[PDB]
Amino acid sequence: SHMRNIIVKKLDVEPIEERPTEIVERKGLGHPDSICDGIAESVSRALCKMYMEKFGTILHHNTDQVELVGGHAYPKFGGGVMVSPIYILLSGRATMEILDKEKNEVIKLPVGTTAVKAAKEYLKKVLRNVDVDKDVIIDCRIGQGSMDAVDVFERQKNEVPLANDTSFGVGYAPLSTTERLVLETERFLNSDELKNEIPAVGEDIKVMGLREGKKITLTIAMAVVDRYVKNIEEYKEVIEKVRKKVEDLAKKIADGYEVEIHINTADDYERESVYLTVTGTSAEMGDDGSVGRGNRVNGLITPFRPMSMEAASGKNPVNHVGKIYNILANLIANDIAKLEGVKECYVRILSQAGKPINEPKALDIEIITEDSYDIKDIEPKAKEIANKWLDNIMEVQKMIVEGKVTTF
Amino acid sequence: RNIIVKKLDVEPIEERPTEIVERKGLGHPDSICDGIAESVSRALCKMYMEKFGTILHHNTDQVELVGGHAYPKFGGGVMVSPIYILLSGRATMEILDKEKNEVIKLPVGTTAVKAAKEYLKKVLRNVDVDKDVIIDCRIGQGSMDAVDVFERQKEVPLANDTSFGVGYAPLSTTERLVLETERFLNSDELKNEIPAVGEDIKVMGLREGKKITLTIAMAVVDRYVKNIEEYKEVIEKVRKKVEDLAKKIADGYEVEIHINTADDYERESVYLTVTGTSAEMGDDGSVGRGNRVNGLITPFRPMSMEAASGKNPVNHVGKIYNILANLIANDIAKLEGVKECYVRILSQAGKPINEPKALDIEIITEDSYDIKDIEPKAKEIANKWLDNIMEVQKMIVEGKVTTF
Ligand SMILES: COc1cc(C[S@@+](CC[C@@H](N)C(=O)O)C[C@H]2O[C@@H](n3cnc4c(N)ncnc43)[C@H](O)[C@@H]2O)c([N+](=O)[O-])cc1OC
Ligand SMILES: [Mg+2]
Ligand SMILES: [Mg+2]
Ligand SMILES: [Mg+2]
Repeated sequence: SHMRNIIVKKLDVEPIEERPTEIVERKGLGHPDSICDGIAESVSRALCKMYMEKFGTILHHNTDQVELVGGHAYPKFGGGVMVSPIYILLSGRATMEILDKEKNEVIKLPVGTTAVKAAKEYLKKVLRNVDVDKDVIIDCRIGQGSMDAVDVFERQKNEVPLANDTSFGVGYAPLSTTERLVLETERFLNSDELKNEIPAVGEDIKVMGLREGKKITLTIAMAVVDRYVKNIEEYKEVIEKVRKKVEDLAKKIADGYEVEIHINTADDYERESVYLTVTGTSAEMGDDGSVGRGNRVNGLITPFRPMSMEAASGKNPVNHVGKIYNILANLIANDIAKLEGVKECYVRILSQAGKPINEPKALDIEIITEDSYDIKDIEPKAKEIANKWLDNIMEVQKMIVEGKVTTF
Repeated sequence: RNIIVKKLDVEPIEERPTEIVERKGLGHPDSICDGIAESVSRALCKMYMEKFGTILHHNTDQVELVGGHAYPKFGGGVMVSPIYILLSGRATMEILDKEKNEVIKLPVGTTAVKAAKEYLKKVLRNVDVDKDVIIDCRIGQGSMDAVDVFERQKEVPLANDTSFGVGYAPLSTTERLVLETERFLNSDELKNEIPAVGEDIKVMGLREGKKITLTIAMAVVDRYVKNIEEYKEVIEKVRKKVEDLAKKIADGYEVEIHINTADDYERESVYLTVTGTSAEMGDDGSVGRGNRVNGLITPFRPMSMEAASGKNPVNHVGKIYNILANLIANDIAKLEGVKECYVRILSQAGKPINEPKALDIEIITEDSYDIKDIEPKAKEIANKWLDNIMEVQKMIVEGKVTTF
């Protein structure tokens, strides 16, 4: 068969849980930076579908550039005022026109309209209390490039792309208790099920987890929607209702740790200086956002784990090696961590320029073994998983386009 | 104070088999955005100080660069579509005179737009700011809640948010090579000698064992190269200079230097620019996409995702703690017995900036040294810095530290 550049090594260090400290952050769906990542990736997905429908392949584009300018608002118990809309600028580049010299024809594609529509539909989905007709302006300066039909023909072969570069991706698994608690706290508080029970909870949620030994302090920033709280008393009730939900979640998935929960810690209840919003996001006035300043593709910010600085959101899922490798590294690590005997796993991938993207210069697998396991019994299974995913790298591309994996 | 010191027993970065490090130089679009953002904050600080004797709330850590278009040509090309730059962020836009019962507007927008143009003029020798660039401004008023926290103790300020900064020391050989290569090639002395060198220089260092491969993407300014031959001569002249640098600071390593590797001499298709930045080529930028405050991008080191550039130097811990962690790590690495030091600092929103929720220190010890002998010394350093935390603000305002 085929031999790739895969390295497996035993990593003989303390695993993450046994280290004394951990810090983990997540910017939730309605956080201005996360809004920008989500729009960036939504626009790419929409363009991919546009290209697939017309040509049966995906053409060059990158929409990993989105700027969110905070609006103007005046929150008030019982329902505040949205004064000036949130301004969002879409940027990047996308293939717009195909020049066919053989036929005497030009094909033009709906790049700008597709982008603006995709952005608006994304905001509609995730921001329950934002009226996208009146509360948002979506502007577009996405570059519109041209391309020869003959190069479209080549792309329609849908062969495995060549790496154009020496690029790097890194991932790991499993998530620690603290990581899982931070991730699932945000996910739960932004789930439809919680919203329906406590509509006052906005989507701009930020969760910080500090572990000291076996004590996890969770600090939650949570935008409250002011039409659902008539006074400071009802605001407090919302905080305490959430505090209890999060307590129950901590019992469910971090049993055995001491968990301490703090919510909206900059509040001053008595002065009524609290985290009230009209729309459920501080994008309405308090804060601004842009792409690549938040969660990594695993959904977390983790200064005790290796992190890539590349912004995956909005990059071409068909040719951008960095995006594909950071996602792939995460997927491979996740499967290797499910193997019997693996306590902890790191996967690093480095491309070989001029070579197919599933023929990397190096793919390094670091494994912390459980007690009484031999790295050499695990290695064959681990290499098989890595080779499985590399064989199916085009499947990964498809998963990105269909939104089956996360970019933030 | 919540200071925590731990021994860290892992392989030191220099001894690991592989290292990858990157620096986005001054004229790279992402770095243009970081530097503009910080320029705007510095100018607003000065304006607020002039009018009120104090810095008012702002955070202009938002700048979006939309690439323009150009037509490079040997001996000098021309710009075709202007680079569009949007200044954004929060700022104190107005003051309420409760006596007159009138709103008074502050010159935020004029100050911001001028600061941005002056910064661009500083870093891009060959840009024409009247023709090649559009600078727009949509900075807006921040929420009153954040303004109150800002004012409550702006003696020792309260932390604006719950965030963390990170820093480490010392730099590895590969990190220093990458950092100093960019700094040298964008030094005034070098560009005076080789004016064909544009400021958009991206340097990536890949170490494998004792081999360091340096990949450089360097914009060449087309008014200073009359033909393809002169272009080649610039490449080889820069190459020689970097070789000499690598002999100085990477002694004992095999260093390969690769410059502008996508060049196609057969088709005369090379990295030529009119302005010295890829921003003219449709490439985009925004803030916090690039270097950390130590000037580097390092996936083999801890990083904070906070973007220091443009954040206010009074109470934004995303700026202050990233600088502070670097200062602390640097001093601890000086200690005999410390091989590597990692510092992570976490705030709690509303608490004084010199009362972090956690100030976390990890130390890889030199062989045979006891962390027990080191711990007290490390703690003292961290406490000394927390005692002197207003020096951070002062160093930042005086322009004595970098934010990227
Ligand atoms: C942590 O405290 C507070 C923290 C913040 C920080 S937000 C950004 C700071 C910056 N854009 C600024 O100009 O102030 C950044 C993020 O913090 C969250 N946030 C916004 N308002 C908040 C609030 N009232 N309380 C807690 N978190 C909030 C939200 O997720 C935002 O994206 C604010 N604030 O700027 O109005 C204001 C607070 O209030 C003192
Ligand atoms: Mg942000
Ligand atoms: Mg970039
Ligand atoms: Mg931050």
